[PDB]
Amino acid sequence: RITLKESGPPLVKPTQTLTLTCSFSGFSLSDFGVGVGWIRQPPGKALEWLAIIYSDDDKRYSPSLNTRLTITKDTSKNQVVLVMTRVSPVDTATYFCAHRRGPTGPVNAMDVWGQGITVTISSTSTKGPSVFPLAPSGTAALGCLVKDYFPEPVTVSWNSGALTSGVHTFPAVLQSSGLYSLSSVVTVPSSSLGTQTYTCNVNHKPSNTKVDKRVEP
Amino acid sequence: ALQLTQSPSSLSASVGDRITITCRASQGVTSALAWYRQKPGSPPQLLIYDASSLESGVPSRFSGSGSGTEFTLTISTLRPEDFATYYCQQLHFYPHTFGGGTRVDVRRTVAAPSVFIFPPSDEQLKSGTASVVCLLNNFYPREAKVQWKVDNALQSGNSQESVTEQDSKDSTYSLSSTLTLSKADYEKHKVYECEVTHQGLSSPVTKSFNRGE
Amino acid sequence: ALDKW
Repeated sequence: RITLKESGPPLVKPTQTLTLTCSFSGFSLSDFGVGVGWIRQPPGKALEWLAIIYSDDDKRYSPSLNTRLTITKDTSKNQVVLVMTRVSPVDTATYFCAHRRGPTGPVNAMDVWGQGITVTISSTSTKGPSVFPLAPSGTAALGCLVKDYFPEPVTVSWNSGALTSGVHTFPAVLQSSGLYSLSSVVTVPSSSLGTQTYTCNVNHKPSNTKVDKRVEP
Repeated sequence: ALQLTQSPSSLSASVGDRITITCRASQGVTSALAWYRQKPGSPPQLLIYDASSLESGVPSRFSGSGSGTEFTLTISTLRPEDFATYYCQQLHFYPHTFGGGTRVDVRRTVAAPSVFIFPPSDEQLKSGTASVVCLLNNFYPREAKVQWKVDNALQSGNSQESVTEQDSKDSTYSLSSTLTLSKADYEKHKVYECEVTHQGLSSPVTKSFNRGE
Repeated sequence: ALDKW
């Protein structure tokens, strides 16, 4: 049946242009009234309508982003392209392209969506993280601050995977510096503080950076 | 511009519950309203189109109704896979607006967060920056407020936070907030305070530490 | 602007 898939650069520089391509099958932009639209979603935010193009090259853009967007279609390749100019960190989001049925009611929706492509806007270069302790002093909490790395993702385990219960590895936040920062914590018996050892194992594959940080009071 | 308002923005429920959710439009959109369910990490999935038509392949428990400016999505009996975010979209006027979404999560008894504060490490201070973090562990509901204070001065614009997905086993959330200061500002002050507000707390709780002490 | 359909 119908399927769509977004492709393009996962990383883009502030000020630069973002070019995304929607390749589809199971239908064709020739068949009357058919549309292919673009919708974005900032991490944890709501869906935002961007633009849509139809079989007859008819076109519509979101008013607010109109002077920054350009949408085209190539019938020879069953692809729809979206070009967004002068991007900034706020454009960081997941971009989805979707299909809209043509006049056979059923036109009132976007029935099939692509998996979506994650795009991150940062002026940053690949960089390994610095790993700092979140020291503890009934239940006690302790952890590791995995700071200033790029790009996602990074992995964190405790005691080489032997420690899993009570672990909370938080979603990373993209700082204004363009570098990520994330924390991983684990809750344990205060009585265990003096005998058991706690070490977070950090791995940032992108930079081939591995760090083992032993944490204590 | 045409605004689409979804209510409630967040809602807690249990498996087997009957819930009804609404989407309001600032202007008449006839029957051009669609409903989507979105599970984390996955793209939105069409449930209802043309305001009341159940999309093929979509389970019978889902139903929609409305016209003009008022619309509703009802789930006769929610299932575990329904704990997600729902969005409505109107396709009558350009641009094709989406609502702000309704988050449906798993209900459990109110649980106050266990709070901990972490001073910056001496190792990090050499870098010229001091990160002090506050942890709110295993709480419910999700809404929580963290306020940072340094020598009783309310901090604003210099903190960031992130929250975990609701726990599969205990249905709680945890939150981490990081206050970032220059080393100079950190050595210049004494008390670092993390104040937490949450329904499970009769009164806000404050965890703190004195930089030298 | 009104939608196409």
